[PDB]
Amino acid sequence: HMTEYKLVVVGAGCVGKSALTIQLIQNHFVDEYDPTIEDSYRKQVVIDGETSLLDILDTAGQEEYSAMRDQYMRTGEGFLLVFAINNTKSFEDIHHYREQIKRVKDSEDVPMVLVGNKSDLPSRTVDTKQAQDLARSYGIPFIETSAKTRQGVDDAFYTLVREIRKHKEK
Ligand SMILES: *CCC(=O)NCCCCNC(=O)O[C@H]1[C@@H](O)[C@H](n2cnc3c(=O)nc(N)[nH]c32)O[C@@H]1COP(=O)(O)OP(=O)(O)O
Repeated sequence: HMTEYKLVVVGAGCVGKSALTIQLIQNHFVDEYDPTIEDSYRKQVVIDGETSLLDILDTAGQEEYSAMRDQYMRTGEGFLLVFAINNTKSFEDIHHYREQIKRVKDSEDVPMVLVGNKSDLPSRTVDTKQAQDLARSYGIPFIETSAKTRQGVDDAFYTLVREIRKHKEK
């Protein structure tokens, strides 16, 4: 009838985790800190014919090694690993987030998608083939997004749902 999916968004400060969440759930964007994140946690949508409830867990505001972040990683069925294409440090941080999920889950088979956000901005510092190479070594897809123009937003979240379905189907 309906299927629920627990999706967790991780990544460094200001990469756009919350803006991506609000765009998906509310079809809304503002170029400032957006307090409507407090009301943006579930989207009901049909994906490939199936009525799906997407519950989005946003790690924004959590310390790097907090107990609530650990709970988020235990609960999540799939993870968006977000960096910003104009922030080199946020791309270098991706290894840490991947390792933290793998250790908390005690598994090497966790559904994940690598997301390069802020693709609408000029003067990038992270090149696509750098991210494509990383995603290949993880065995996961890579998707370029903009929370502002909505580029790739449905692609990123629905691709993660499809990865979860493949995992559940053995
Ligand atoms: C964030 C650090 C900083 O000082 N930025 C300078 C502006 C400060 C106020 N503006 C702001 O915080 O904007 C948000 C968001 O609107 C913007 N953002 C997010 N995604 C995109 C995008 O795809 N394209 C463009 N042009 N802007 C985008 O970045 C900041 C932070 O976004 P967030 O979701 O709050 O970040 P977090 O990962 O949840 O911490």
